[PDB]
Order: sequence, then C-alpha cells, then structure tokens
Amino acid sequence: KSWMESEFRVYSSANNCTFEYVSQPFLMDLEGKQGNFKNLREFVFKNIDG
Amino acid sequence: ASVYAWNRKRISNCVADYSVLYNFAPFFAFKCYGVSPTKLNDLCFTNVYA
Repeated sequence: KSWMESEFRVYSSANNCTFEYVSQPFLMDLEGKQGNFKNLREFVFKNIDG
Repeated sequence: ASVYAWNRKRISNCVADYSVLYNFAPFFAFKCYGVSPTKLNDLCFTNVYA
C-alpha cells in the first residue's frame, strides 16, 4: 500500500481551514543511497511574534 | 449561487488586481464601505472574505 487513503488521519474535519502550503515538499525525501549516510533532516521550528 | 446560499471564498496568497475588476460590466454599484475603490487599490489588506 502506497496510495493516499485511510491514512493516519488526525485532521478531524474542522471549520477555520486558513491558508495552506500545498507545494513542493520542503522536507526533501532524498533517495538515500551509496551507504555512508543518514539524512540528518535538521528542522528548527520557531514562531517570531506570530 | 443564490442569495440564500451565498458562498464564502476568502482570497489570500494571490493578487486580486482591482484594475481588472474595475472594468467588468457595463454598469455596477461599487458600494465599497470605509475607503474609496480608487484608494482601495492602493490599500493592501490582510484577508478579504469574498
């Protein structure tokens, strides 16, 4: 199974569905290969005055 | 959509160029409230509920 259906599904249907970011994945799911690797996807999450 | 079923489509993350909408029909009532449409063109807003 690889299709988008019956997924983890936490998003119980709500009302205030504000702006979105449907676009290219910012998390580059790079095809790790050739060994000697581990995708250290460092993410820094911060909210500056909103 | 009918008056009893009026839509609510907020416009954001895109440009609502008012110059295109200024000339759309032979006649219309541009009954903007608060600021004039000419001044509204040079008036950027957070989120417009259309």
